[PDB]
Amino acid sequence: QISVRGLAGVENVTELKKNFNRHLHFTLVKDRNVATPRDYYFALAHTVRDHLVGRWIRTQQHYYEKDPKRIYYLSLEFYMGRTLQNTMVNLALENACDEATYQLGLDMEELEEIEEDAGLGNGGLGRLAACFLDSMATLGLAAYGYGIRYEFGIFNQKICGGWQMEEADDWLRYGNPWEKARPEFTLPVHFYGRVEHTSQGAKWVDTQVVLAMPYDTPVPGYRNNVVNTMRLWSAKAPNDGYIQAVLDRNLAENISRVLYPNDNFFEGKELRLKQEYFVVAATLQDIIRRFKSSTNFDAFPDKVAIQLNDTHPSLAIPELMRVLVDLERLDWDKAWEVTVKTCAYTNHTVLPEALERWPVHLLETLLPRHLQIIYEINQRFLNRVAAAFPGDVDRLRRMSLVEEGAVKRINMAHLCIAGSHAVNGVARIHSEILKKTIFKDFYELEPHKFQNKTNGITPRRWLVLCNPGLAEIIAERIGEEYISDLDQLRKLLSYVDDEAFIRDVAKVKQENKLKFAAYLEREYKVHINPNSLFDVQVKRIHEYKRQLLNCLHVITLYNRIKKEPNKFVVPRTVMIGGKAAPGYHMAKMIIKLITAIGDVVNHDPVVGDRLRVIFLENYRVSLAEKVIPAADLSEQISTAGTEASGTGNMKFMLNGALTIGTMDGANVEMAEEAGEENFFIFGMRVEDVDRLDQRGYNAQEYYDRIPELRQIIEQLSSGFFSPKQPDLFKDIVNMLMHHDRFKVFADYEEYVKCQERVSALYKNPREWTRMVIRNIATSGKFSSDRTIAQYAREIWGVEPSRQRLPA
Amino acid sequence: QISVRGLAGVENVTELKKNFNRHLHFTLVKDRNVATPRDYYFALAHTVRDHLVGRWIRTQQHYYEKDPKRIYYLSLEFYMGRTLQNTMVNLALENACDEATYQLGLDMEELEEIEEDAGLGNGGLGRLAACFLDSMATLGLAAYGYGIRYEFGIFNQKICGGWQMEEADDWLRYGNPWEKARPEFTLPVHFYGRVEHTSQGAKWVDTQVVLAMPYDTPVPGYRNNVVNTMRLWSAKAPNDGYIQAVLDRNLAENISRVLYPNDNFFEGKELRLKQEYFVVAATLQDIIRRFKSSTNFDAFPDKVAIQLNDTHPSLAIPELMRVLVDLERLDWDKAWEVTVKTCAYTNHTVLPEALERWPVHLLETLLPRHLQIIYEINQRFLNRVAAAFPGDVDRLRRMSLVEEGAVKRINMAHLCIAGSHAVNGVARIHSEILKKTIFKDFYELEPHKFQNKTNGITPRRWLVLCNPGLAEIIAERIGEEYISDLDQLRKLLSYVDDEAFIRDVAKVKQENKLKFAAYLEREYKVHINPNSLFDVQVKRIHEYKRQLLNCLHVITLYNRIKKEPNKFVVPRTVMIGGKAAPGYHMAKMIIKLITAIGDVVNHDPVVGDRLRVIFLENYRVSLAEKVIPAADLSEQISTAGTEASGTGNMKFMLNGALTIGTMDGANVEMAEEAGEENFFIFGMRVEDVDRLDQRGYNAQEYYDRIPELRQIIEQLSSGFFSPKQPDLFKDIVNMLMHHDRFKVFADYEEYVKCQERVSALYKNPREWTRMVIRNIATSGKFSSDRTIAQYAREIWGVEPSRQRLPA
Ligand SMILES: O=c1[nH]c(=O)n([C@@H]2O[C@H](CO)[C@@H](O)[C@H](O)[C@H]2O)cc1F
Ligand SMILES: O=c1[nH]c(=O)n([C@@H]2O[C@H](CO)[C@@H](O)[C@H](O)[C@H]2O)cc1F
Repeated sequence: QISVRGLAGVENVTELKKNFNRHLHFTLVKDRNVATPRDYYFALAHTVRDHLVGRWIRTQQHYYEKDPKRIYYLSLEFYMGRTLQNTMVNLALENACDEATYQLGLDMEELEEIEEDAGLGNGGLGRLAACFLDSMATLGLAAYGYGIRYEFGIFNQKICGGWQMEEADDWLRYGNPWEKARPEFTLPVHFYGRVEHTSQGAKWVDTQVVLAMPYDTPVPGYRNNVVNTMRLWSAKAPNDGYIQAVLDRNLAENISRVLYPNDNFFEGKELRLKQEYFVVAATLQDIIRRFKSSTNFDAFPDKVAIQLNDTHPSLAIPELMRVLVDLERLDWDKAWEVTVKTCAYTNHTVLPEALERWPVHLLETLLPRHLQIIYEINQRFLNRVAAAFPGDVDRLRRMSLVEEGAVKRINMAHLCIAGSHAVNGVARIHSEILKKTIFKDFYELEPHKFQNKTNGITPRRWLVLCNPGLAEIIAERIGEEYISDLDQLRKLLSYVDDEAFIRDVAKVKQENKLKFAAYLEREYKVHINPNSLFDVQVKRIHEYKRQLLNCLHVITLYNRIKKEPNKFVVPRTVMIGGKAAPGYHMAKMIIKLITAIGDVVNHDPVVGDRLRVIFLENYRVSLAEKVIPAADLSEQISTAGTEASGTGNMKFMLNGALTIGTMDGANVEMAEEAGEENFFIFGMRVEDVDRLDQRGYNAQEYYDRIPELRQIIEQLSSGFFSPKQPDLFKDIVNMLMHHDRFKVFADYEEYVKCQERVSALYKNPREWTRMVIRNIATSGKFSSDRTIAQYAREIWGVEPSRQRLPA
Repeated sequence: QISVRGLAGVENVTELKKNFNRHLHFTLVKDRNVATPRDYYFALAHTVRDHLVGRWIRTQQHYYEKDPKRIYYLSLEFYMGRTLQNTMVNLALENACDEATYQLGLDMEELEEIEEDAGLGNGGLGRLAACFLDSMATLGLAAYGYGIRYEFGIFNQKICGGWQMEEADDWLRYGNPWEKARPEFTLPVHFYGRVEHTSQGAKWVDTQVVLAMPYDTPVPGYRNNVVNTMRLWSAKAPNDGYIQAVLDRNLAENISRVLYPNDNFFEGKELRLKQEYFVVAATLQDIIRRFKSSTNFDAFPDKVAIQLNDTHPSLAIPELMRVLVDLERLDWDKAWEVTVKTCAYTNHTVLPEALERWPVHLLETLLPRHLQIIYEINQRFLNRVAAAFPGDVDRLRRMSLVEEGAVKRINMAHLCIAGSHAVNGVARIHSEILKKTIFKDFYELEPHKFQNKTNGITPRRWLVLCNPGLAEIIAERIGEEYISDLDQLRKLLSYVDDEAFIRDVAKVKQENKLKFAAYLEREYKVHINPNSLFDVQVKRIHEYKRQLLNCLHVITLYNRIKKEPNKFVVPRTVMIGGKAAPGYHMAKMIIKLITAIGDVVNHDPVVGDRLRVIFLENYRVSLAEKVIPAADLSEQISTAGTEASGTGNMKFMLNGALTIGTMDGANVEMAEEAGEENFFIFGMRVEDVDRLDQRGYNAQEYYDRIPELRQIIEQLSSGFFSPKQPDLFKDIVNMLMHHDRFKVFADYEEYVKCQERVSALYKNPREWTRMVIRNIATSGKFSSDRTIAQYAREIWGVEPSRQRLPA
């Protein structure tokens, strides 16, 4: 049907069909008369998977022969989403499978909706890991994703009377056709025990053994016949009341049972620390094993790169020391040189509550050898500080990996900087903040370690896959090469005055909005006007992200309609979606406020279809693939300095939404690429927030001087949005008034005014669309292909390659 | 190579080979250079499984069309063993696969050794279920095995310093290629709650829900293209600290985690009762569902047969009442008629400690509605007794399903008799004992319910599969038809004086003994003379089975050698094997005694290679397939009246071992078939045991009057077999002397003397072999094909059929 979805060869369609029937019969053990759509999805999934394995086997053997440097991406999160369409896209099978299934009398699109998301992550950090693997494979890097195969991913979100309800995400109920269990590569991981000192060194003894069993998932590059591997570890009990002893095996296997659902919040639970060690211990053994199959650890760093996705796998550092010193008997200094040269650290946040700070009493019990190694790392590190800044005792307490207090803690960030040759932030403003604020001391000591690597998203999933209409019209004008070289979108800049392109861009947007409006009605009985502006904020619910600021605007528009009902307003559908961490009380209250606003606004007859507020339930990767292409306005309104980068922002820029946002994270670079005129910037810059903090933030001041704001607060307090529970929202008002760490009132005025400028441009479809084109055309920098090329050249020391392997 | 293993067609071998390579590549994702033997086994297993599915699908559809009466075999145990060779045998693929793998440069036999046993049973009762499914399929019955898919089967037995050690049997570590998960047929099972009474009837409410997910395993008939189904249920938590709530899902799923390892011993644990209800509830829903796809329950019994394998699924009876009365709203009497006409009960033991007697307080909490139904069943039943035997109040307490006492108990056997149209024992002597002793009352009330169905074993696994040499030489003389009509072995009786047959029978036995001797050395470093008589006792360790009697004989031979070293004795290798239930202290002591005897006897230089005592570790189905064909002497020495049938006994008769045994269980019928002259019978009959009990059993009497016995006891007490722990065996001696329920001393004299008659016949190879031939020739009755034909015609009301379905 459409050009970018590849060829439907006569030979190929016939082959796809007969293999589909072979799998329905032999793999699923069904005939055409009893098969349900789920059987059909599985038969297709098994058919497409057959096209991978040849390439998978060839790619792994090719690395064995050429022995290139290997990249190891360690992450507790891999937010993968669905695999089927992504695989078809990267293999050029999409039209072929469309044809093949059509001739069998099936709809491939309704088959794709049966696949469960692999929701093995929380949000941005997890999804960055997924975009990264795709880009690494597309760039021919000999790269491995390593993580935990969680039995339960992020919870499924239900809304009940406006409140979030959590359900276990049982994503493996029906099997996962994409993975291959490799029980033959199972490895022991140790916990507890004690340290013995002998003549020939320290010995870690009397340990509890948990087995790590690997599952391999293929990761295909874009049309280059490279298939890399994501290896995920599962916890298994070793084989040594009888009944009770058998039942208690589930204690050891609980390690890989469930993903922790905090995003941007640290929780010091033991099961979490076990998870962190488990992935690090099993992975390092695998890494070392692979290195020995090609005595001499001097070359280790020329053969191995280990990237740490936040501090979650920070134990990689003392684990590598442990193996090198205790088991391989290298001296301390030589082992330490290998370690630093091997490891690199990526920071994703500056929020203090998000940083991992592990109680010494936990590490002592669980990992007594690792604590000793850490104390020694600390002593030697602090001796370098003392030597470089003599007499500066304050520096020494600030820089210590050990934080003193009523409970002693290890600062895992400090550990990562000390044991890594490179530390990077994820956007230029965020990397600057690291050097000026929380890592200033470390930067002054080792300025060469600090780098920027601005985040990116994959144009395969985030354009070609979710938005075939837009990719198609682009390909008509400029060709197909941009899919793996997103800088070429800049050519689109010569079509900004082209009348036919303007209509085509606007046509695709209208189509996406129609389709999504129909999805809202069918799957959720929700009833929206597709001619309204689609105002969307989707991301995890967190105070720093300021869904509340969005809420206040929404209430302002409603109060403006009620004051002057017969006046023209540009109609909006305001959509807010995201999950709250189960124990984050405020976050849960925010969700309830949003639905409470919808209860009132959506059933007011005076409003009409001019204002709708929808809470988008169970936001996840596969929902983002649907709502992003449908969006007109992208909301990125975090208090300046708090959002390290953002990646949703890039997804929307790429898909023809305009951005309203603060000068925060990657927003700064997007606006710089598109031109500030083509972006709706508002609010405090980082410098302004700083000024407000020195002086003191008094929210009362904004309440006294802004009648429209006062009215909103009065409505919240008086029970206007909760008639049965008049005092339901007193926590929010109290917080907004007395301890708002994120200064929601300070940006309110400039936000509302900036929002009027958006409504104004939207009244002029032609000028709206030309601004869209200028965004899309300059979104090229935000390809994860660019990001990974920079990691490769500036951190890992490997050259990317766009060359095809043969089939 | 050999005729009974089928054709190796040129077309077939070429096809098997290319499918093997397809699975190695696409299913296992390996190339010929990295594959291990386990990969090779899996590729073969996936290839052979492809030949089943066509037939599997056709068989299930054929039943849908013809709508025959369905047989439902309910069992908590299915002792399956390995599936690969059995599948090849039943499909005639064995030579073809042998050729195909050979040409690929593989040894099929070493590939077969990689398959784990499905050890989903304890011993005899579990294995009878497995033989039954094979026979049902071979006889074209529309039959379903229903049970629990245990995550851990019977424990793996390790011997450490002579003591049993238990290891979790993790049989699914590497996957099970034979099963097909059917998550689409998942069903809710209820526990706890309470009973509400309304106007329209009783309602069971506030229940905990556990989900039952089915796994289908194919069961192929012998060369008839029938493939039936064994459906096994797995426990799953429903989807509704967050972390802790997710972790606690393992509480509900524990139901199907582990098989209880007691054989012939009841343990009243709650997890066991949950297991029993779970299989019964999920199965009955499936049964009822299937019946509705073809309102009117009058025809239910013409469409459904439910067989209860012991009392383990006795809850089938009140569950069926519950559904029929509470959910389908039929009146009590009509529902009860349907129930009785549907259900039938098989008893497997008369040992009082083995009978299930469930505390009312457990049933009350766990299954409060079922208890009410049981009380009502009891009341109405006792009214029929009272009416038939007026004034007999004693009968009424004896017959009650409710046993009075300090703790009230439900007698599950009494329930099964009341709710069943047929009750059967498993050998003629056992069925007679039921009518005269423990079920006398019930027999007097309803004499027509009581039947015999003498057990059998499948000649496919138990001859063709494990003993291809013997099957081959039989097929040479009499053809192949006997494999599915074992009565034809009677033709062999005209070869008893044939010189060539005599040499061939003896040749096969020598070959089996050589092979097994080499297995003992390779896998266990054990060092035996293959020219010695192979004296084997293999079965679970239980006092009633009298491994101890065997022990005393062994010690007697040793003391006879030491007394007169230079005298000729027929050399023996005495092999004893079996598992002990983990909490059965005595049973564990017996294992230690056996190895203690081996420690002394095996390293005495005066003994030479004249007497060896070996403990066969980890006895299980796949070990029985090896040792049975190698046996000369089969030991079946249970105290008369205690072994209901036995089935090992039949395995040995079939494979050319002679039997030494008591007139117990099926021993009586075997000796009757072969002629008493061709059997080594000894010891008390049932009548003699009875006489001894009336008088009182005083073991002291045998100790005073038999010097050889006194010497053994003195040796046991003085520490002759335990020099470091002189008093190690005082529990055994104490038991033997003061409270031996099984009268080991009473049979000792006649046992020893009968054992001398065996040594005598063994000195004359020609006459030994002719007696073997007379056993093999009359072992036909003991085919499970005969057994099932009798169940079908006399209990289920269906006609067996030997006719082939088409391929
Ligand atoms: O716990 C975290 N979870 C999370 O998703 N991140 C995000 O990581 C993303 C990837 O770098 C950033 O774009 C984003 O600004 C940042 O909040 C940062 C964390 F620290
Ligand atoms: O718990 C039991 N386990 C067991 O294996 N059985 C056996 O069941 C076999 C099958 O009927 C009989 O041959 C045998 O005599 C009998 O002991 C009987 C029981 F009651």
